[PDB]
Amino acid sequence: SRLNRESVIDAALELLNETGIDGLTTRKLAQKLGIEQPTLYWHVKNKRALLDALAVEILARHHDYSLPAAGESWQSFLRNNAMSFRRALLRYRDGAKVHLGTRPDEKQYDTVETQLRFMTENGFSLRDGLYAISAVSHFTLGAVLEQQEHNLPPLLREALQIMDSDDGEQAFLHGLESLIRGFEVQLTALLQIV
Amino acid sequence: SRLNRESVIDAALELLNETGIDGLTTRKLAQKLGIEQPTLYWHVKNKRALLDALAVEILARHHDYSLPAAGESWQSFLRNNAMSFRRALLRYRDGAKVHLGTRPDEKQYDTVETQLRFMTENGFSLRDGLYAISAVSHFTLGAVLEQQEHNLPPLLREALQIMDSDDGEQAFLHGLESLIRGFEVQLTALLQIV
Repeated sequence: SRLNRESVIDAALELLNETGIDGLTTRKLAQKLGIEQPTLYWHVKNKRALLDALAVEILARHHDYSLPAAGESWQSFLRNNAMSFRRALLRYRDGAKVHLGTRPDEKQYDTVETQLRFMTENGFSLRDGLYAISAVSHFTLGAVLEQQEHNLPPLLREALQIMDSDDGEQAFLHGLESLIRGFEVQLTALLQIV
Repeated sequence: SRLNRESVIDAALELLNETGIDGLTTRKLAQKLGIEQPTLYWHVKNKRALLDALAVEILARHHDYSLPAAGESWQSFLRNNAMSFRRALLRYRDGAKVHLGTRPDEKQYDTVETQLRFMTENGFSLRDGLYAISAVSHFTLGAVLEQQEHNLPPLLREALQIMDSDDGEQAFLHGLESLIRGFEVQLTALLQIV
């Protein structure tokens, strides 16, 4: 009903959009829900617990492309996986920061495992496959963060105007392709001086 | 002497390491300096002003490879530039977060301009050159952030052990190379279906 995981999180995500990750207090959460702080405490011990639940919920609820489809190329996977992660992180104010601050839940563990098994199955060593998975996450996280926080040099007047027109998807997608291709030339490289 | 840009910043960076970007208050800064809050206020109007000064100072003081060397390849530049940015951001607790939250200073503007002029001079369109500069920054920022904030699946026991041994430099450098190579195949691509 009013106080159970379901509503507590719905209300939390909603509150998150209203005041950001910093303005988010168990105090104001209690008020939004319309209950006394100790009633809330019983269900949510503190902000850390709250954020932890929001992070996994943000992903589960919106990172629909967390795991690959049988018969899909690793390139398509990493690409689609990165887009879904970005969109998921962008759905909520400070989403990226909420993610960044949470220690990976076991839901994420079986997820990474699968993805990693996938990469290895594509001729990727555990090391390089993990590196790839990480480079993609790192780059996606950095892009979303930059995007969520946000006299003139001539060239920049032009460059800037390309950032000021689109919402940063193009630049991300382009960078994404360059990232993926870097892995391609690496995989196909084997024991060569590539 | 005690209250001037010099010391105020030295003390701020030092305080930053002690309590992070969140624990950093003008109140505790005043106390560290040994003065009354209004005395401080005269020199630093607020936390935002403080952070702004710390961001540029963090970069100027430690991002020694901000601009290219005459006769250097764009690959070498982006690589060295990314490493210097990462090291700079890692010098101080929450360095990446301090950077993320600051609107680019004009020092950064002439810097980006130059770098952008460099890329164009290497056959890079303003668009793609900016994309490259951004992908590198985005990825570097994401890596440092992940690094600054931080039952077991079989494969992950191995993968994890490669993260748990090194400090994340290898994974970054590897990802960096894959990023740069993606740009190479793009530049050399021209009007081709690459």
